[PDB]
Amino acid sequence: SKKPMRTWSHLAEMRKKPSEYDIVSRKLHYSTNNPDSPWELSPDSPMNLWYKQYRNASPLKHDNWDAFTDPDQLVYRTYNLMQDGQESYVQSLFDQFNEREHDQMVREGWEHTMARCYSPLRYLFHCLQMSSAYVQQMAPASTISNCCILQTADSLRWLTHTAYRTHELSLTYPDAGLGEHERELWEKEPGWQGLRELMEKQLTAFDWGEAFVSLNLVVKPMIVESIFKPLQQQAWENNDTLLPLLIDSQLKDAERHSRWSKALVKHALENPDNHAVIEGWIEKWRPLADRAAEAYLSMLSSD
Amino acid sequence: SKKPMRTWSHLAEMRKKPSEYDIVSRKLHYSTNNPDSPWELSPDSPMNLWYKQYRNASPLKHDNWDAFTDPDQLVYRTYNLMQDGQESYVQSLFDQFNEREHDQMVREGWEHTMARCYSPLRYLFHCLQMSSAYVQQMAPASTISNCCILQTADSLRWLTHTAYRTHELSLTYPDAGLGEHERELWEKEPGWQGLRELMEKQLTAFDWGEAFVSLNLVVKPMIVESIFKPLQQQAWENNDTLLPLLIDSQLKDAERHSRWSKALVKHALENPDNHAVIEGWIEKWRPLADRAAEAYLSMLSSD
Amino acid sequence: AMHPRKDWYELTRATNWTPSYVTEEQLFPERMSGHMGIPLEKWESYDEPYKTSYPEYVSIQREKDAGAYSVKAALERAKIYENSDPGWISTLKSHYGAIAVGEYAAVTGEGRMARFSKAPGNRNMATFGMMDELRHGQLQLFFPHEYCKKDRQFDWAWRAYHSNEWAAIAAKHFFDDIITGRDAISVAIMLTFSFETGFTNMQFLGLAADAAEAGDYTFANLISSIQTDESRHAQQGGPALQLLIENGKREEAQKKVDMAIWRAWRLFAVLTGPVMDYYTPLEDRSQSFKEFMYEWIIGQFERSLIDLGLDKPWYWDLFLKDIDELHHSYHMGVWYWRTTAWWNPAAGVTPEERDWLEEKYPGWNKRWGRCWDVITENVLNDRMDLVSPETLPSVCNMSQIPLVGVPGDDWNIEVFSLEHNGRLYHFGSEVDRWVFQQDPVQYQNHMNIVDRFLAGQIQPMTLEGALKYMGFQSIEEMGKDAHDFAWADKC
Amino acid sequence: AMHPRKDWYELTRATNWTPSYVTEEQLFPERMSGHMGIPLEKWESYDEPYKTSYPEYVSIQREKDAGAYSVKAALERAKIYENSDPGWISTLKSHYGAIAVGEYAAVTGEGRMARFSKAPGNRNMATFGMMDELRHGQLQLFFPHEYCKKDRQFDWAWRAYHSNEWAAIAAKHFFDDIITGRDAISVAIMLTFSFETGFTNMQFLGLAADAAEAGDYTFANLISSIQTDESRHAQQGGPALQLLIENGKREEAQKKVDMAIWRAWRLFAVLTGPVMDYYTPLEDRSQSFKEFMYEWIIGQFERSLIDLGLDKPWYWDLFLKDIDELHHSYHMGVWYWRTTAWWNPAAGVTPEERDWLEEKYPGWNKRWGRCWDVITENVLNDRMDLVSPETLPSVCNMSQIPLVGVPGDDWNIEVFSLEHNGRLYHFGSEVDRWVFQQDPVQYQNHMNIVDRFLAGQIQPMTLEGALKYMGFQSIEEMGKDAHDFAWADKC
Amino acid sequence: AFPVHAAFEKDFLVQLVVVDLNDSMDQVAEKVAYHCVNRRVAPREGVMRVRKHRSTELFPRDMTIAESGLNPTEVIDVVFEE
Amino acid sequence: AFPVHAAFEKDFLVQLVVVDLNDSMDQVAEKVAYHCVNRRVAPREGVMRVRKHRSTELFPRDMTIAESGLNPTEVIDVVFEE
Amino acid sequence: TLADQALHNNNVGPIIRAGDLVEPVIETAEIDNPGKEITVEDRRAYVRIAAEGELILTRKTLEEQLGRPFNMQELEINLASFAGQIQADEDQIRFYFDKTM
Amino acid sequence: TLADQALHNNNVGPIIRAGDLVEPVIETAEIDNPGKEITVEDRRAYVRIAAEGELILTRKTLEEQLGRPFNMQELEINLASFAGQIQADEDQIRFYFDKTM
Ligand SMILES: [Fe+3]
Ligand SMILES: [Fe+3]
Ligand SMILES: [Fe+3]
Ligand SMILES: [Fe+3]
Repeated sequence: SKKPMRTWSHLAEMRKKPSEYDIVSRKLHYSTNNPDSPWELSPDSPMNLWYKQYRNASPLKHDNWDAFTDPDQLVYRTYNLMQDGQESYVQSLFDQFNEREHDQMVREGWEHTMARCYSPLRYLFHCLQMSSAYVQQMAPASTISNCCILQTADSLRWLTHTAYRTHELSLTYPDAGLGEHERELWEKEPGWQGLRELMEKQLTAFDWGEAFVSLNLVVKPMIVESIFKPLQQQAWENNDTLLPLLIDSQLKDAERHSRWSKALVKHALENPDNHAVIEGWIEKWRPLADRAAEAYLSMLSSD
Repeated sequence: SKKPMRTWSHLAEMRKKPSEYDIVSRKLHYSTNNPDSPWELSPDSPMNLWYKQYRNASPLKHDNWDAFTDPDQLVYRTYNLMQDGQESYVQSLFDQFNEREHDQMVREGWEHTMARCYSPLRYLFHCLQMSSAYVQQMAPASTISNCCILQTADSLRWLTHTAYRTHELSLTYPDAGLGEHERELWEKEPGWQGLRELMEKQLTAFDWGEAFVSLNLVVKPMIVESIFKPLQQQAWENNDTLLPLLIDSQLKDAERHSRWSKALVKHALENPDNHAVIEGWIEKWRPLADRAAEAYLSMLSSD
Repeated sequence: AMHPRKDWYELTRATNWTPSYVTEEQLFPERMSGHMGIPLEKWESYDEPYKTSYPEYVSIQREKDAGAYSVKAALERAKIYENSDPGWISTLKSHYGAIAVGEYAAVTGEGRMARFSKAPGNRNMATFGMMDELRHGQLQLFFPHEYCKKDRQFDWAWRAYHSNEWAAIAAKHFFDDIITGRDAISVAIMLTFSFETGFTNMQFLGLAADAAEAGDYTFANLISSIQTDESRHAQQGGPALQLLIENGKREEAQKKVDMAIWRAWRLFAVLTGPVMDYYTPLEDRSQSFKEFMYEWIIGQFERSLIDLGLDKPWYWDLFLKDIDELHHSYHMGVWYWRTTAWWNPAAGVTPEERDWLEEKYPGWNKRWGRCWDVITENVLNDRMDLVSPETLPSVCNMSQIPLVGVPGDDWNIEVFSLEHNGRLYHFGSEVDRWVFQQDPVQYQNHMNIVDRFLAGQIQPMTLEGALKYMGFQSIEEMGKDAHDFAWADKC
Repeated sequence: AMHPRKDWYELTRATNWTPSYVTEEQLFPERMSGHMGIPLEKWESYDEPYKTSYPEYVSIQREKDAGAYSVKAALERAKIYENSDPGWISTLKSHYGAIAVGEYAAVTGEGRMARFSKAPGNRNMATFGMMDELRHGQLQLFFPHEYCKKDRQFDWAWRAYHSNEWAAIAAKHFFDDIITGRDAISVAIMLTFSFETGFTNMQFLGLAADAAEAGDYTFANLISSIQTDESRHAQQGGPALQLLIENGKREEAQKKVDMAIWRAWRLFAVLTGPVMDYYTPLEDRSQSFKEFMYEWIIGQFERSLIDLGLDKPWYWDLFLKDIDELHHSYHMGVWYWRTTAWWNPAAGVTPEERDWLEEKYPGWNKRWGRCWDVITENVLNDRMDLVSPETLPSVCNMSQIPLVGVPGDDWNIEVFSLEHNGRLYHFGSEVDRWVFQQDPVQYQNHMNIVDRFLAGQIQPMTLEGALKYMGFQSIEEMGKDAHDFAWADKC
Repeated sequence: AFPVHAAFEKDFLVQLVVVDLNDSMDQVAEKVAYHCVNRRVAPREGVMRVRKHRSTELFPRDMTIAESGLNPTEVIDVVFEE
Repeated sequence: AFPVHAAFEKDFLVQLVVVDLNDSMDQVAEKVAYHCVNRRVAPREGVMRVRKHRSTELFPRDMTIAESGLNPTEVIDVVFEE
Repeated sequence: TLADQALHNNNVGPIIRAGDLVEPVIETAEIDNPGKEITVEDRRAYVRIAAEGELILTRKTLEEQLGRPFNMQELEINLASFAGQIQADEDQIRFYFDKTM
Repeated sequence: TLADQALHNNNVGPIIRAGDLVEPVIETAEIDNPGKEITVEDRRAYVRIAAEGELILTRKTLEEQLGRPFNMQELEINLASFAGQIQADEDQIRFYFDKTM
């Protein structure tokens, strides 16, 4: 015996009025209801075994993952409003700097530094896109997966920036291998080998907890501090005034990925056992990350 | 005896499907139907005398002013879509350059050049706003008045840019008279006196034709070539990298004002008598415009 | 970081200066500015209470139009046109016809202020005002345009203001008087304060209620969106009035408000009164016209007027009485002369309606009901010639509307006449005659349509020659009974 | 200047590389990737024919949602909830319940491809695909949320997929099989090609037609907007199929398509078939369910399948016959067992409807009509106990729906059974048994709800214990006759 | 041709009616009634009379418009004897 | 307790019916009819018989479910003698 | 009488057009003016919301009742009219009368 | 029979959801495929528009029939489905079949 409620039964028993974010984001993975079969299939179908092993048996544990909250509380609607304003701003920058013939005025040889150190970033960013999608599909709460979904889209955004600018730059500098030689560099250039070794290994860490820690607490902070910021400094010394503005827009996204990441860690550490699990994965990956940074930086500031 | 039409009777007798622009913009001044009383009042009420004298009796004459067409074909809806994208871009520039502490890094003393030569622009732009509104209300076709309306809004836009940046700059340089001394400079500084004398006289040219020619064919082209572009060059020499981008956005609007202006002149010159009328007003105003430019430029590049 | 608006707003309106190369009076001439000799420096204290700024404006107006157009698009197939009561369709026709090109005229009242007001904050708000009225003019051409292909009377959304049709001439006499025909400060007072905070709520919100009840959300959504711009640019008037009062001009302010309220009143009584109490289907009448007047004009607007320091107008008791009576007679006039309108008036007198009218207006049946009884019998007995007029109604020399009174069991009708400058003028109230006498140069040589008829300007000098004169080009364009008289089968 | 997309598009999908520090198979394991041994280099020729890119995507999706939400806002007061036929409200309840959280599950099929497809263009389109299904999941929680306060069965928009209610279990068995439970290439083929270009048009466009006729534009507008995303991300499947066929895998491709089409079919027959031919008011039935099948599945989808080089499925004649018959029996099942549903099934058998059914399906009255005759009499004679079941229907081991057949004058019903691995399974068609046999490890230890009932997992082991088991918490949540039997007054 | 404006007793408006220079008030009254009685005003017995608008004195029935001194476009009332 | 699944002649589905180990086919038939006749199936004269689903041979009426060798959850048809 | 009584009112507050701002604004008016009575008249296309003398809407409370990020200036997408004078800023809008009638 | 005939069709073209793109797209399909017959089935919530074998929509013609600036990619705001394979670029979209049935 009961009566209509103003919101979902799961949101009903809290004082506050449910927000847009609460209504459309919370507790949507039914695949976490039955520990013995995630999916409504044979309890040992292949995907059920996969989830039991790489989600349910993660040593990263919490009894209410669903209580996690995006500190930005983004939903699809507000992500697109925000990103249409930032991306419309970056495209207007592209258009105006092109009108001003920005690219011809960079310092002698800077096109070669771009072709070696910038344009092959499309491989790296695509790896971050693939990896974000993996954490999406494995995470044990829809509020966590939703942050990953947006992160996956931001990674494609950065990839797409890089593709557009590689092509555009080649129009002023058609003899630097721009848009022609990136796959080779990624595969064979020593400065790309630490990163590639890092990402190939990271993309085969299939535990949802280890995937999240290695991607969001080790790999992506290293890219901010060892790839984005030094590329801004190098552009400054070579009269590339577009690239620092572009990377500032990308850093906005990165800082958002870092914000939800730390909030998830804060949620995880309500369980005291989780602090040694997170830290050991950080110690495990940090050396691959550091090697990857050093090899890149040596390339970047080499002759 | 007749039957429904697919469009307004005035648009009906042309082959092409009426556009949004045609439907909502054309032939809307009923005040041009009765030459003896513009307005549905006593034929010699004061405003009827005003219009008979300053619109109907202009020596600038055409038998179908309403046939004029905005070469951009803007309507309210598409002006706002466009300007929300450009203005959202300029505000993002404001926000990011502020984050980077752009203003502290300008060359020594540049704040004084801004306080003398830039911030009092708010008076000049407001004069262009007032003057555009006058051409709006006097023009003998709604397609012409509509371009003026948008031009009036663009002038407020530039005024508002200038107010925001005057205030913002004063936050880094609080001892340069920024936001305090502009009215005095406008009234008393020799480099502002040519412009002010030009605008005060232009704002009392009450003939709709002379108002349009003096504002859009003499004053505004002078501001592009003698105020906007040299300020961009000066900012370049003083490590102000924001101001050239801002002025490029403003120049977009200016170039739009110039496009509809030339299209109106092309429409006007279908009447051969109109070529000596336009040119004599250009000769009449050009010397005030040139004096105004020279006095400003002397201020700008003076010590 | 971005700095909030309160920190840089004052610079956006720091634009007054002391002219030197022309005089102040050359720059702001009184006939266009209306500053009444108040010096420049006093206008700087003008403070618009409903602010906006250019980045916010284009962003939020973009979002207002996205919703208006999206809703119209999503509902194009809901067959409003075909399924609506024909009285509702006629409401749409008179609305768009009487208003679309009048909105576009309002751009010029706002441009008048944008150029000639000595108040800098007024000149900027007038600049958004210009933009707003452009919006409203374009919306209300775009929205009815669809319908041209169904019904030639929807052409009048564009055509009305280019015509000499009598209701178009009453619209233009009024808007040319209070919007396009006077100085900037008169516009501030007569248009933005008196008209835009008082009366337009009746047509853009009162009528929206009715539209919502009628299931016409395209239209209710549209006109309520429009009124959200009004709510902002109409707030240019209060601070001008306050400034006039503080500088010794209360009496001149009061007289302008008094005049504009009454001019607006007689026009709403002929357009909105019939719509609300007769054309709108009975079951969609959210409130009677009089109830909406008491809500919007007596309850909300008169109280705002009081709060700013003005007095009730001297004619306030005439006005109350008029709300009870006037539109019932204007509706009768418009319906008996329906062939001169570009919409199709509904009679609105089925027994069930007459019961409602009698409830909303006790004594209606012994008054207007007496006339409708004669009309209704003629219709039953198929005497259709007694249902169409063979002469012209006597037209007002102020508001350009017919001279009317209370018919039936306590017949009362009065004409207020005036000899002036060798001519005889007739007014439909004490107030109308008084408005004329406030500013005769504005009105004295204007000729209403009956004046024109009797002076030879309408050929032939016949009711048909007058119909052609008014711009009608086919029998289908002229107004007809909305239900083509099927209401009489209910009688 | 900006460079047009065709000049830089190829770089956005130049993202394949040769791994060195792990092997290709470690990076793309077959159980998650489904590449069938086809090397990396062959996948690079994958060319998505319906492209988009990140700047265009956020801009155009922003505009899609602005319209969806604006229309919903402008119509909140049109009293759809209160004025709609209760059969229409139940249509809304089953739709949002069966679909909202299934959309959110589809994010994971797209994420599966985004990470594990060896085709770079697939991985990028899957990334927009993820975004799209997020959109759809959030829209279809947001839109029904309004209604929680009116009606607890709208809670099932969120609750259904967390329940063991039998129709929720049939939804989850199906989506977990074709969306979340298989490798990336299986998703491409079973979800984006078979389900998303074929069947969802029935529910998001077929049903939109009905919604438009019903005057429910919020809902028609919403679901047709959703389908515009589908139209784009569903085009990930054709180029994978083409690649499989070119590299020797046509037979495996064909078998996956055959399976997914049939699984989708039996689920639409129980959800959409009843909605279209019974719940939707007679006057709003744009087309019969079968007519919509012939338009969307036979006319549009089967012809597309043919054009890509595949064969009609082997069971095509079983399928045609099923379209004539199956949903009529599923509707009867859902309605007789209405108390186990979270919506209120309409019987849909007034004489006037039965005439329509007989027109759309000649022979209906001598078949299903025979059962409805018994039901209808019981209702007239107020024998309500004969109108509620006291036992469980026998449930399928594939699709989790009851086993049915043609009743009445030419009774035909068949169960296809299978002993496997020491257990007895029952299937409602030849095809269902064949699907099971294509991949027994996927299904073999799954237990349907009747299996659970008989093994002790449902306590008490009574129809009431099963009702509680299925998640129902009050008598109001369980389904009832939509019109509470007032249809029998018309009989 | 003599244009007057006329208000008929129990009617709702004033109308333009074109009477003749030499009409008796009796004829004027018929011509106005034409546009009124049986259209918006119910017929009745009694003697229709003409008076200058709002005034208290009737014109004599035999009197002509020109005998009366009325000016063109002036307002008249048509009413029944008390 | 013996769960079978049963399809009643002219009915639209198969239902779970729990019969007894020692029931005659006659009783089994009554128990299935319970959930069918007068609910979705019109009563009729004749002798109700039980057969394994789709088969051509009826079980004898006296035969018990256990005598019959039926396994639990197997499908039966209930039908009328030709 | 009728006119008189209707004129002596001190009712102030927003008139909100049909849409997603109606309930949040009503709830905001209740929360932000504790111990005023909020009155509401519903005319389907718009809702007239009022209090005596003064009615405040804060941005913070309106964002919380609306359920999504909200800037005070956006209220004009749905503020179709209002009774009272208005004082508006980044943090709230206040509808108020100087006089007491 | 019924099924057979419905299957042997070569109909291609857009399915446009209710809204402001329906008539412009119909008119575009007529103009841009001269000497194809365009067929139209109107289901109120959507309109099914088709031609035999191939149906082209050019951006230029659609902008002209729509009456306002138009980019080809925006068609997906209103393209709810389509028959045929699709080939789309900045200048047009083409619906087409490889095979003839
Ligand atoms: Fe307006
Ligand atoms: Fe206005
Ligand atoms: Fe979806
Ligand atoms: Fe989908």
